Amino acid sequence: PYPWSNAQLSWQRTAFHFQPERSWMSDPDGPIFYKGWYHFFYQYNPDNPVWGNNTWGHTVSRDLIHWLYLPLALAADQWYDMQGVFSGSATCLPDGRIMMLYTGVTKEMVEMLSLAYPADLSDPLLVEWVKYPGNPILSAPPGVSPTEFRDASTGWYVSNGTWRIAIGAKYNTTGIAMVYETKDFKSFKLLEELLHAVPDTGLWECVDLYPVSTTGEKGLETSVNGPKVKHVLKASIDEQQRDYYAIGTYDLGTNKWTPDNPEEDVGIGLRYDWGKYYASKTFYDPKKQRRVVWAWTKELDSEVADREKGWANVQTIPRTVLLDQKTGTNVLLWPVEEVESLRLSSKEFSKVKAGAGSVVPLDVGTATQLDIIAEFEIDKGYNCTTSGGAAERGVLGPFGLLVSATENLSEQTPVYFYIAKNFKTFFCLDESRSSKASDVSKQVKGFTVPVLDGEKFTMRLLVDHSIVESFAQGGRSCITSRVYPTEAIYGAAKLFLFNNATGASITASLKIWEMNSAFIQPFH
Ligand SMILES: *[C@@H]1O[C@H](CO)[C@@H](O[C@@H]2O[C@H](CO)[C@@H](O[C@@H]3O[C@H](CO)[C@@H](O)[C@H](O)[C@@H]3O)[C@H](O)[C@H]2NC(C)=O)[C@H](O[C@@H]2O[C@@H](C)[C@@H](O)[C@@H](O)[C@@H]2O)[C@H]1NC(C)=O
Ligand SMILES: *[C@@H]1O[C@H](CO)[C@@H](O[C@@H]2O[C@H](CO)[C@@H](O[C@@H]3O[C@H](CO)[C@@H](O)[C@H](O)[C@@H]3O)[C@H](O)[C@H]2NC(C)=O)[C@H](O)[C@H]1NC(C)=O
Ligand SMILES: *[C@@H]1O[C@H](CO)[C@@H](O[C@@H]2O[C@H](CO)[C@@H](O)[C@H](O)[C@H]2NC(C)=O)[C@H](O[C@@H]2O[C@@H](C)[C@@H](O)[C@@H](O)[C@@H]2O)[C@H]1NC(C)=O
Ligand SMILES: *[C@@H]1O[C@H](CO)[C@@H](O)[C@H](O[C@@H]2O[C@@H](C)[C@@H](O)[C@@H](O)[C@@H]2O)[C@H]1NC(C)=O
Repeated sequence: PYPWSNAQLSWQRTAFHFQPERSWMSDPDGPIFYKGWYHFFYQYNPDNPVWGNNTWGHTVSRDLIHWLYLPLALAADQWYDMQGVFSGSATCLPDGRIMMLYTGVTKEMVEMLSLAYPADLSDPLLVEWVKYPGNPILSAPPGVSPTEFRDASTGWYVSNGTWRIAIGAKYNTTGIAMVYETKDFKSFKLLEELLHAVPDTGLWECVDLYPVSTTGEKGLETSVNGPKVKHVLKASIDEQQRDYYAIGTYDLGTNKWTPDNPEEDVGIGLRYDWGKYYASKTFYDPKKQRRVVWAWTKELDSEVADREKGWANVQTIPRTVLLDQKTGTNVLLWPVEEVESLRLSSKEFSKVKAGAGSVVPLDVGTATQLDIIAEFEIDKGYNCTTSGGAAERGVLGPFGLLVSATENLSEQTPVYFYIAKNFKTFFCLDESRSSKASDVSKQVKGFTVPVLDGEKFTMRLLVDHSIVESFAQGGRSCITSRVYPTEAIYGAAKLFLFNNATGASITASLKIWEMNSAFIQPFH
């Protein structure tokens, strides 16, 4: 174990990502927009920076960036939720009501669905929450374990007052999504037809089903269906602690979701993010007509270090979700536009040359709170995970940026493109030399990314102390990770352009913004 100093640990706290004042935070819960405020709830341990004693924290903002702490929303305080309050989804009804479904756990570890709602709908801040006196409302059916019956989705409307929700589970090694019908969100009936199932995935947690447009650049309200509408089906794959999605079609008549590509079905195809990114939940934003995705990123250091610093885990910056209309076969994820309100000043680097085996310093001053947009051109089998990262030199890769780096590269975090031979483009993030400390993650993360005719290779990086978020080709591929440098901290952190290819030189242009604090604080 590394002997972390107070100064090394203090630096790890983020400037502009959501995290509570102290302690453990994890899964997103019941995100909504209501009466001028974006609302976010989250799993929270009041006692220690480890998983447990599960309650719901609550925060609000005008803009998805400038968060304000509110009082705890739900506590573990009844027999049916004494071992924790978990994974909630809100359904907002036409009459103005907000119905919050959650999973409560008993002393025996038995999981059951329960209902909560606001004490006062006239309160824009929704400070106080009440539990339905008829709780608990739903226990596991005969085919599903009562200790693994969790995570109701946001509802979608059918007809004649009937709504549907999804609950993920498994049968043996096959992941499944069950559907229940309700008219009041107090009593539920299980449908005979599953929404969908995929063999050899294991348990599906946190199932999400939502419409996306094939024509516009707006998100769609959750109950929208029709001819120019496709549906994303998403599941958190428990055995992998990773989130997978697929694009398909949902039929209200049959209650079946069918994949456009069975080879890329839920759990065996595309991910929202190829890094550390879990329990994602979307909601519809009526203010700017967007669909927004929340997800948490666990610490990648030791539990010993977490207990010493007194906190664990952060949320990514929320992202929009749209269908990629250029390909038709993936989604695009991109940080919400309000993140740009943090941009202080910019510096531009135009047509910088990097020959084979070169490293080029980029003088930006402090390099710990940044938004970076870069484009690369090559002047006139492989797998990120099993590769040697930036050290594995090929004819047409690797090339990209070094973030969280020292002057002499004693520590560095490469984010790069690698073109392999029909050519494939890989986009990867290399943790192998991110820190001199031995008890942190040292993996290479990534995947292929589609690069279309005439397109430059493009990446955007958000750098914020111990979290880095990366985006290729406008969000066709994303990679999120955590870094814990021992030396590349405060003024000692630097930024570089690099090209470790053997048979290509590159030309790059960059624009880099220093980023302000989000000033996350208590509501007054
Ligand atoms: C690129 O290389 C990586 C590393 O080898 C591949 O990921 C690995 O895939 C294995 C399956 O081929 C996984 O094995 C499983 O291990 C767990 C226990 O850890 C078992 O419970 C389970 O039954 C499997 O045996 C392995 O976990 C996984 N390693 C990592 C670090 O993720 C990768 O394969 C691709 O990703 C994985 C996650 C699966 O989705 C595969 O279907 C998929 O091919 C390689 N990529 C490619 C394109 O081949
Ligand atoms: C560009 O590619 C070269 C060639 O692979 C990289 O240099 C190589 O860097 C690796 C990793 O630092 C060296 O491997 C060794 O790893 C062990 C740990 O297992 C360590 O104890 C050694 O001290 C050493 O670091 C390797 O020797 C070195 N190879 C050569 C020929 O110099 C280079 O780092 C890459 N550039 C960038 C910016 O990443
Ligand atoms: C999960 O795996 C179990 C073990 O293979 C399945 O039970 C087996 O089902 C066979 C018929 O498909 C039957 O010959 C075996 O005797 C039986 N084995 C045991 C130990 O029960 C199970 O299949 C479900 O449960 C059985 C009893 C039948 O009702 C099937 O129709 C069910 O599918 C597997 N579960 C699923 C959902 O596939
Ligand atoms: C949840 O709260 C309870 C009661 O307040 C605490 O006892 C738990 O603390 C942990 O468990 C006890 C028995 C002891 O081992 C202590 O060292 C632990 O911190 C607390 N649990 C968690 C996971 O924070």
